[PDB]
Amino acid sequence: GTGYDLSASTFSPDGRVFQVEYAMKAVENSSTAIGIRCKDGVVFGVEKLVLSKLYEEGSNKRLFNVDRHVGMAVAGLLADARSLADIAREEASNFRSNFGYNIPLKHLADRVAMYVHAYTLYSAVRPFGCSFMLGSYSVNDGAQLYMIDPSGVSYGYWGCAIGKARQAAKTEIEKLQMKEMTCRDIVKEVAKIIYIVHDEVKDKAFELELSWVGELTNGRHEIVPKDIREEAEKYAKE
Amino acid sequence: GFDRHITIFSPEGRLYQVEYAFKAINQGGLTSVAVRGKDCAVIVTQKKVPDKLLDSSTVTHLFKITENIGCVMTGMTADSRSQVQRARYEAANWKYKYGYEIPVDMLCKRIADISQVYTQNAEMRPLGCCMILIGIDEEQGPQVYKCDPAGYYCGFKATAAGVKQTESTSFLEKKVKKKFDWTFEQTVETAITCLSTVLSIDFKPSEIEVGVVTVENPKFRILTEAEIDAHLVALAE
Amino acid sequence: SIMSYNGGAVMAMKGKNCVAIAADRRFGIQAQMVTTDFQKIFPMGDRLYIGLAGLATDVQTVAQRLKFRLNLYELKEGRQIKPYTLMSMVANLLYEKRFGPYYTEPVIAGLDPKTFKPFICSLDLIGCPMVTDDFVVSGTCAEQMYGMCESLWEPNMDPDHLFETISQAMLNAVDRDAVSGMGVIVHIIEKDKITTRTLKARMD
Amino acid sequence: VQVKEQSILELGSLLAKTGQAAELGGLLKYVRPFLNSISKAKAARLVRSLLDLFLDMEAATGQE
Amino acid sequence: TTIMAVQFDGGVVLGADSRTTTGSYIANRVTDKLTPIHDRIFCCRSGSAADTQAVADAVTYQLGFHSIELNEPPLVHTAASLFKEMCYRYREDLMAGIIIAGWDPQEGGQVYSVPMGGMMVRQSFAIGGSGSSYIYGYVDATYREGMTKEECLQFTANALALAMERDGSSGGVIRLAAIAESGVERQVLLGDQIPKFAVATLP
Amino acid sequence: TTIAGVVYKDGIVLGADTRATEGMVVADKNCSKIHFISPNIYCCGAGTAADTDMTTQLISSNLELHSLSTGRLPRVVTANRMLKQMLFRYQGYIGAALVLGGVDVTGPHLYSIYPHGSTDKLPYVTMGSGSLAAMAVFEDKFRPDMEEEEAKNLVSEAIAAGIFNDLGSGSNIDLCVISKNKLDFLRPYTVPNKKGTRLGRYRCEKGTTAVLTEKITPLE
Amino acid sequence: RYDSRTTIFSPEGRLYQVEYAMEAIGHAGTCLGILANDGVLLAAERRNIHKLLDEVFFSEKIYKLNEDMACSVAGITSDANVLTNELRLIAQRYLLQYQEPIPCEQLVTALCDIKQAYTQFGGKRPFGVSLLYIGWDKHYGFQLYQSDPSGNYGGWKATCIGNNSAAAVSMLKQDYKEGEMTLKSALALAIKVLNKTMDVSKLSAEKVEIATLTRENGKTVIRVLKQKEVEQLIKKHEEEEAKAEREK
Amino acid sequence: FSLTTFSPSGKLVQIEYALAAVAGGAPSVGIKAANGVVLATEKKQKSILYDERSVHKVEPITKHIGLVYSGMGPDYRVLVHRARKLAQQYYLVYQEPIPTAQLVQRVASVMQEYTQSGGVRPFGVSLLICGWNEGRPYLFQSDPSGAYFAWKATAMGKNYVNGKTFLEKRYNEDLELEDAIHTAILTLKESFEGQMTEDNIEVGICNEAGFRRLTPTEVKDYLAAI
Repeated sequence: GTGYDLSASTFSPDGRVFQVEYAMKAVENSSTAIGIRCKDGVVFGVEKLVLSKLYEEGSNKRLFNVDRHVGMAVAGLLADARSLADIAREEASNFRSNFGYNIPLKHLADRVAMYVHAYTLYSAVRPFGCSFMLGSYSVNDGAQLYMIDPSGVSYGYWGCAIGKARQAAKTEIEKLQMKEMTCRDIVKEVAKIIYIVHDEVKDKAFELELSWVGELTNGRHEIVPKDIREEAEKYAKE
Repeated sequence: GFDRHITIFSPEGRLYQVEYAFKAINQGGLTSVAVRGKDCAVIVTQKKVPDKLLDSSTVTHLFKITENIGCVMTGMTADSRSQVQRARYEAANWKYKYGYEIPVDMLCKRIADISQVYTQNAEMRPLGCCMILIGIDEEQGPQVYKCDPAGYYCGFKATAAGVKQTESTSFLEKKVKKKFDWTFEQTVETAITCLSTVLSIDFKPSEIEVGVVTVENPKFRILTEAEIDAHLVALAE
Repeated sequence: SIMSYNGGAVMAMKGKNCVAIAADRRFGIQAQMVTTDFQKIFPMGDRLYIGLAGLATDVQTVAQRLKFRLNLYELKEGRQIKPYTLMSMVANLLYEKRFGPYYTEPVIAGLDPKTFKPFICSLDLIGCPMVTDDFVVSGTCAEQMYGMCESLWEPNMDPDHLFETISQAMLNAVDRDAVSGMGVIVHIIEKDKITTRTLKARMD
Repeated sequence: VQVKEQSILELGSLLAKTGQAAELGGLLKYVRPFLNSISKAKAARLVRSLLDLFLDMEAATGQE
Repeated sequence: TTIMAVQFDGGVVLGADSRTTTGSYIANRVTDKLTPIHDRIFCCRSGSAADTQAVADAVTYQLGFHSIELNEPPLVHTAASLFKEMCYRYREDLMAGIIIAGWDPQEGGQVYSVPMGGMMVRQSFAIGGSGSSYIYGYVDATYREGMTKEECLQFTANALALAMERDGSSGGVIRLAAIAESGVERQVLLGDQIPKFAVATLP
Repeated sequence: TTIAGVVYKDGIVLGADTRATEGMVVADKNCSKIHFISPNIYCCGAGTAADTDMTTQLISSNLELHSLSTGRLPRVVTANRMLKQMLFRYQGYIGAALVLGGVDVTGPHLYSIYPHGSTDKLPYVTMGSGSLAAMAVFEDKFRPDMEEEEAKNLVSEAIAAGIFNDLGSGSNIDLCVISKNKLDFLRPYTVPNKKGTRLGRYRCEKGTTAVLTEKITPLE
Repeated sequence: RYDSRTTIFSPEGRLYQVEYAMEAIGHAGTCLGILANDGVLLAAERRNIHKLLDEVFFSEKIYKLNEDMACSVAGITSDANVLTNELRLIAQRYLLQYQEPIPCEQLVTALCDIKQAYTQFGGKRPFGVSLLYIGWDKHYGFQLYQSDPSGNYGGWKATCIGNNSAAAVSMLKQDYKEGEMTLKSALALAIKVLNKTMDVSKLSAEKVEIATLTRENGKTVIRVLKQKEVEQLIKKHEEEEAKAEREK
Repeated sequence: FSLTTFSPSGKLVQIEYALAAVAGGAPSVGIKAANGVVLATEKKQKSILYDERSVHKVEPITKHIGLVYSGMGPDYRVLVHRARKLAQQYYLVYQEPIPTAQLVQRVASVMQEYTQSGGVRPFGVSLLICGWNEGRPYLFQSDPSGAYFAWKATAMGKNYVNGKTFLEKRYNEDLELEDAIHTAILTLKESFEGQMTEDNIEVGICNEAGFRRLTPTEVKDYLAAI
């Protein structure tokens, strides 16, 4: 690159955007996450590195609630990730105010993705350094789960992972047999997969933030009850 | 310098930014073919799905811009989606401003003008996605057009775009030079065999996604697995 | 009412290869005359004049703005204004102020620079053009000019008789109206000359 | 108005088909006012075609 | 003019008069007041004809665009939300009563009302327009639950006929639109086909 | 002002009076109330004449630009949509009532436009102050799919009724007939009102009209 | 890093961009204005005289900008067009405001103010064009002004602005005589200096465009001398040259 | 900066590069004859896949103003769209002057939003304009930075030099009737590599009756007998 990798508005001689090619690297470097579409819902999961015990209980959580039924599990540069989560919340609120009801997940992912692409198109602004899964469930449309990379577009995922170790996670995700497994056993298995992924082999202790959405929660994307999913974390430990 | 870094004219008298942006379309690893016919216009692109954790239901590169116009994108998917959204907005806005539906040529002209504005100025950059949009137009038959990151909108009968676009264009040139009109079967079989000869994998009826617009049946039929399988069986016969 | 605030009465008529435009030369508030040499006929060219009727301030403002636009256009093009084009320009200028209109009713009287074809037109306050080939007028006593003209006009009239007819019509109309008068100015435009006459009118 | 030149072309074609020489020579000597009334290129090419068709068959080497 | 909607099992039926009044003169005796907002969603307009047409066309814009961007037919509730927003943000300028109805696979036959003011409400049946105020008792008394397609069609046709014959601003012909999963069928009742309750007052 | 239009078998016929009056005094006797838009569509004006002229000229220019950009014929539906958007943007401040007529690739169309922006597609349309008489004439003597000469006669009868039964309309009858392949303007199609000759030489010879002063400025 | 224009000083303290533009004004174009009693005239050199033009604009260098003045550019035509349009707009705006023709000095000051602004603030290029103006007013009579892209105009009475402007002004200084100068002798001087600064002797009337402003009876007439009158002037000059050369 | 910019000491380097790009390769000759003007150009599509009735090189900006261009067709569109809007605005303001040739000079002048406001990147197209609503024809050229040139005959292609040489040698002349289009096609022939045909060559004519883009039928008719 050298000369052409300075502003996203400058195309590469081969025709590539090296600003986004580098913004993907921050997501590749940051800690991982995972999301599996269970049979009747979507279960998230993300290990959070407690960089220092000075911090309180899990804060700056990689999970966020963008709307009543929609959840966002993000990885990468966390500040811009939070700003993007706010963009998503605003988008969902605006859609609910205009067209009523709840925002369909495919359209929400498409709109936030177009917004992200707007931030990589120009020169004055820089591409977002984050990649995130949006997961939602409803009775009408089942469970949907779309992953947005720092510059790319939403894609339908039965199961997806992002962050430090994408391939290591995806191997065991594809080993797991989704589409017939309930969100309970899926909540166990996602913790299992995160713990299979390295947590302390080169790093500190990790916190297991897990999220739910599904008919077992009648929509209403909420963080799984951590007190009762500590046993799921234990089963992962074994 | 910065002749090759910003959208400014080269001292040699060329524009290198758009010249680069065209190669961005080849980047991404995909190809797409469009064949106009005697009465219908059929397009087809390969569906490169790495790993099955994705949703093959939503990985597509063809979209309905309006009730009669169907588009296929080629290049970076983010810019492709942005331009598809822009084209849909233009179609709806045209239908609002003027009563009759937007002709495909006019839509391609507006998209090309947007891209030309992009290659003008220096704050923004051109979008690396070439769009082939087709549709039935009355008093015109089927119509196919291609808007490119530069702003040059044209393309007809047989046009292709992507990595191996030149070989496909050569084969389609041979076929069109062979003077015989394609019916709503020969057109599809021609497109299929063109793309298959370009990327010989014999095309299991799951890795391409074909869109069809006939005259007696308007609308952009994204042909289903069964229909593409039937066409493949009939062709390989 | 408001159009009759400052009075005014402008006439324009067509002869055989010649035109005529006349106007009262009275300026005053509702009831009193202030001056008897007010200008309501303005030459936009050698063979093209405009008459304005309405508030005196709007008369002057429209004349000035139109002269500005016309001078700019003449400088841009280099060829003289065609009277139809000038009428259209006046219409556009009036319509630019649709909701704050200059309370004037301009008329155009002139000859084509080459074909020497007589052209007389009138406009309303908004700017609707009323192009005819016999006569137009404007002002408070437009109905009086109509009543006089409909009997005193004859098609294909020599310039002398055209001047006689326009003078008679203007004099009788400004005699029968209450707000305009005290002097009539008339301009006869021929293919080579301009005849400017101040009629002997009842100064009361 | 150009139908007359179409008729001249038609007459020249029939004269060439039959093999006439004197009639074609007379027609060429007659159509000159119509030649000097139309596009120079079109009239010139009509003249060239008529002359070539006349010189084709009848070998009047003392007259051609 | 009068407009009315009824919801039945698996579809809806809309009835509108063809008259649009200006003062005391009949501007258009064959007015087409059943504007198709989408393929399976229809609008019934009342009040300022220009304002109704503008609102309906803008909503058709937004709804068609929204359906295309979803690759799915829009909801009647979504359409009614678009109308309520458009009417409510400009109620002080736009004075129009709108009856929305249609069919979508998500819920089925649905009917909503957005009168002047910009309020949305879901009803089994809806009624509006100048001539509506004269058939309230009839429509309330002679409406059953679980009425089928033909029952709703005939009942709405009767209600429109009486509203036309009573109100001075309503007259002309009747337009009916049956909306269901199969599609929309539009028919016109004219002249003798109008269901008439003759009033032969004795001498 | 009385304008009207009808959809005959092969296209549209538009007719109009030519009386443009200031208040209660006739100003123009040949005011052209039928305005060209595109070589296949015309439109008859009523109401504030200046607003009508400006609006119709703006629409004609925009539609000519649109047709040039598309390369195809324009469409009456597009002309209607443009007019309706423009008028409803101003909420009837544009006191222009229009009768649009045209021939498109999908068939002849005839629309009425109201100053507040209302539009509708009708087989026959009347507009203006004397619109009621022409509307009554259409209602009495209107027959669908009626030939060219009969439609011209019907429009002429309606316009004549408006002229002779509304004082603020008349002097002339302007007609336009448009079809898939014909655009024929007629201008004064019938003059049912002629000025009587002036009895006697009611003219003034020279020598009269005493002048205070005269200035002569000869030109080239 | 982003590109920024140069509207700045020098380590010494010079505006070398403006100076380079002003010097480039000398390159290309050739105009000269000579002021005389009862008439002030401009001469311009027709640079490109290719036989495939038609000369339908009637004027390329000389521009009529107002009833009482006329200018002549010697810069890049792109800037010259907009500058002439702005100049006419300024003059006509003054005419609207004061109902009186604009004095030439006020007009030139407005134009040079706009050029000074263009060289002063913002990332905008200086207007690379220098132009003369000839005019008549009520206060000073016939006036001639020369404005450079620096915006520092000057009130001249015999000057040139073209390529060999140095040679032309030297010729003007040598053969210029004030007071005695009249319109006809002013024309003779103008054609003589143009013949000097244009190497090819016997200048064709097509390669020279000249316009004279004269004061008729209470009215300013700006006549662009057409081909016949110009070549008759050329013939009279040629007679004078032959006589002077042979009499030695 | 955000205008026609990049002018060094006595140069317009960006404009000069723009002209180097407008060297182009579409010959696009133009001839001003006594009766009218002809703008002919070469449509040499890559392969037979492209179409010729789909896109055009000659555009009627108004009733009798026709326009042809040079390299950078994407810029030329935008330019012709702007030109149409400008001519329409002028016609709307000065209502009903049937303005084409008293408007051809004016539209060429209003071709200052053409280049004097370049738009960061200047336009890369030089365009010839033809008009005949004055009783006399007009052929003007506007280049990526200059202004109306008022040509009588020129070319703007890859071999525009020898094209113009051919025009002057074949004596563009002044008595030439309207059918100097033959000479225009000859001039193209010189800057053309192939058996030119009706769809291959696109030509518009603007005579006193108006402007018209000649259909392939007439273009082939003229190409016959060459």
